[PDB]
Amino acid sequence: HHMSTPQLMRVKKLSEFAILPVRSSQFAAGFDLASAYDYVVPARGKCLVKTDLAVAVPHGYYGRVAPRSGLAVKNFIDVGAGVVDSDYRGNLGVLLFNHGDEDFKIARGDRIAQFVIEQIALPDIVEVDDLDETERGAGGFGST
Ligand SMILES: O=c1ccn([C@H]2C[C@H](O)[C@@H](CO)O2)c(=O)[nH]1
Ligand SMILES: [Mg+2]
Ligand SMILES: [Mg+2]
Repeated sequence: HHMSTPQLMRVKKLSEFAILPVRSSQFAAGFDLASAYDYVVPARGKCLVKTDLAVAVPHGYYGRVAPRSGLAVKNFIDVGAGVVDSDYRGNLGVLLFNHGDEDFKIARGDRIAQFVIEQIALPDIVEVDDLDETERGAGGFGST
């Protein structure tokens, strides 16, 4: 019965190591996500980081795991995967890619990504015989 809304999102800690998501500025797009454990993201490699949080993203939205800009510029860290469905009730994981040539060390509590509650539509699909014509048309992949 009790469901998240755009104004109030429900979060459950799955262990004593989880840190609640928190926005770092007044109008920050995302909630900072902290690692629940120590990890090493190998050079040119990847690592799935557990937050030990379960989140109920409000219906009409999804949660996008997104990169922190400092770790991207300084450490060549990117976020893979990243689509968290509003019906997902498992452990929120952050998939990190390390494109650099040095390992990237993560300690428990380090903020290693952010979580953006992005508004979406979930339309029904109708197969049609023709689509409306536009100026763009089939122009894609570097037309403009
Ligand atoms: O970065 C990601 C991508 C996916 N998932 C989970 C939630 C999502 O609903 C499910 C299937 O993509 O896996 C995560 O925890 N993190
Ligand atoms: Mg990308
Ligand atoms: Mg899927």
